[PDB]
Amino acid sequence: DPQAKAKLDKDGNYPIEVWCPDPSKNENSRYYGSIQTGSQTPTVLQFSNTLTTVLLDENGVGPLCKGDGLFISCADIVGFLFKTSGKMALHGLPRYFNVTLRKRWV
Amino acid sequence: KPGCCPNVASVPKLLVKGGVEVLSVVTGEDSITQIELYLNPRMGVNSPDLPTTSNWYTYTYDLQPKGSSPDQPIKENLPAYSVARVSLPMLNEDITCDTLQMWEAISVKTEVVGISSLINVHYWDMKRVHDYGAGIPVS
Amino acid sequence: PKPGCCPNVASVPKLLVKGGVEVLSVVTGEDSITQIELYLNPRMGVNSPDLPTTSNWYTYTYDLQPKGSSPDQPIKENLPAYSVARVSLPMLNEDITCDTLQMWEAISVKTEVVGISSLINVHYWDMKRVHDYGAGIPVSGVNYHMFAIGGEPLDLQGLVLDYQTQYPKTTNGGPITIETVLGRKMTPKNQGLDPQAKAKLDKDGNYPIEVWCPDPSKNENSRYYGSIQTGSQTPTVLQFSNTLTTVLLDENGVGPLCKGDGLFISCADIVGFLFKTSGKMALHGLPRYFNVTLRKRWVKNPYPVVNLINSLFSNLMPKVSGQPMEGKDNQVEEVRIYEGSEQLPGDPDIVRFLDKFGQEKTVYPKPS
Amino acid sequence: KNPYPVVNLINSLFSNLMPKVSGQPMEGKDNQVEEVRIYEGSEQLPGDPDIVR
Amino acid sequence: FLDKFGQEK
Repeated sequence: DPQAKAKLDKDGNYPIEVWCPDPSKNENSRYYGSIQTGSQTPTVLQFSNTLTTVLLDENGVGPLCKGDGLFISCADIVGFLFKTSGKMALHGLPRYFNVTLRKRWV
Repeated sequence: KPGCCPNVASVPKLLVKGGVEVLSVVTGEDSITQIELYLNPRMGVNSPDLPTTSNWYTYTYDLQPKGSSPDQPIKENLPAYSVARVSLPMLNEDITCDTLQMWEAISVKTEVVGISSLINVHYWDMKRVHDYGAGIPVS
Repeated sequence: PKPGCCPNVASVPKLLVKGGVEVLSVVTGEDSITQIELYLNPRMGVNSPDLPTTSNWYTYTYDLQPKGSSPDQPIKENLPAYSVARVSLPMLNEDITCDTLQMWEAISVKTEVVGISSLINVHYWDMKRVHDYGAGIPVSGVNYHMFAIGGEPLDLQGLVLDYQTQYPKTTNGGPITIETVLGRKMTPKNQGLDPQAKAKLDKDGNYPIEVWCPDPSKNENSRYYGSIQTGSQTPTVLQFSNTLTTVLLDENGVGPLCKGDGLFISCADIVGFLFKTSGKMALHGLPRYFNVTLRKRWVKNPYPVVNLINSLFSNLMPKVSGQPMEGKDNQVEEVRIYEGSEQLPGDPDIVRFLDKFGQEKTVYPKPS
Repeated sequence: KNPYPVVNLINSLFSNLMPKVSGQPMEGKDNQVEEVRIYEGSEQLPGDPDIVR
Repeated sequence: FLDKFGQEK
């Protein structure tokens, strides 16, 4: 719907099941996402500490902190774990973020 | 002197390490300011404080599709995001100038901590794959 | 020696020694290149093969099952572990008059998993059949490999999957956990990460994968690569070759510095479940091969040695158990300092102090 | 002339600066390190990089 | 080898 556009304020009160980021609005912010689903499908994660990711656009800017607050946000639901009672529940892993800032004239 | 001494390469030097109370610091015109932030996912159980129901942390309660219209999921039953806002110092003291100063991020070096933790094939009620076998891992 | 009457070849770096471990002592020039090759047997719950009866399984856990009732407790030989090996390095010369020392640095790590052809043993004498009256289901499902080269050992943090379960505490060299390294009984806050649960790793067959993961907060001198792919009977594809050389420099341009002249290698590997006819299954690892390459690099010593060496001796610097002169209950009351001489101030009760920026500022007496 | 540099020598005492782990044996008898090469200088190409001496 | 110095008593 073109008239259903919220923002991201509360910590654990915006469900991922009913929200998905709006690409026409978030012109200043950047976001990288993925999805893989299925019942007994495997998950695969590669991880390192030298996978330095640039954030520069096609014109050479970044996420300029309007209001001097770096909004950072994620959710990293990684899999179901099963139970011998037949019950299922999903488990998530926390994430490490290493943001590099720089002074730039405006 | 550059006569008799081995020459070494130049790297951007440290000035300040430490915790959160030292963000409020002034520097020169240049900075490669790094922030090592983390956040754990507030989904289902948003805080480990209340004792009698924080048996699970970073989990949901058991997802069951209901079978009767309509459904009504619990607050515990559905996942969510996790937002955070690090605070940053003010840059320009006199904002009457023609050229304001403003902070911009350029690099993120993300990684999933606890990634090797999820291979817990032994658990106290994990669902077995077959008879007398080990339970399946997180998938 | 005539160049026009004899062919010429390319220029290749000259071999100087090829041999065992005891040839790191060779005095080399200012610009050498050192290649050293390692291998690490994985400690998959069974740490040593010399044991008389329990060495029937080497690099295998002992047929793990879910318990069925809270709380669970595994055996010492149930959980797998990492594998560390501090390889030795020689001591290298310095230059005190310019305050520079040289020290080792890794540049390129070549790696491969040896024994990778031992996976396809589908005629194993206890392996269960995938179809009835047929062949065996090969090693598959969960694989996990994570190596780490570096000048310091890794920094790794507590990330248990269920805080309620209890682990066998160290009665003699046992596998230590969060509750051993902190001492107090573990909270549910360490279900997710917790910055008061850091640890370094010193014991190879004792730190379990199941609760401990290499945390990238404090690992500026250690690089590590890792991959998970988990499931019941999922395929596991791992390529291996003789020509993939991982360059390991930084954004700044220099690699890991072997501080203390030790190169702390770190390794772990799990490649599959082998299934048994009774239904019991077990984690099985593989040993890795390393070919880390070293080069001598000059640095600058950040610690002034004359400021450091006095703090060490009891006779040159005596420590005394007096009355508290710093902290909350300081009995030293007021200290001035005088530098130079300006003209006479307004009253000797005036007080100055340096600001945050670093310039002098006569503070103004406010009523109180 | 002294055998050892005084700079790197004192750094071995401070345990925050010089760590020491047990690990697996990389020295002595029956260790798990196979081949160590030393490359210094440059010359013409040998017949193979596996010269037996 | 720099680890062989420490035998302190």
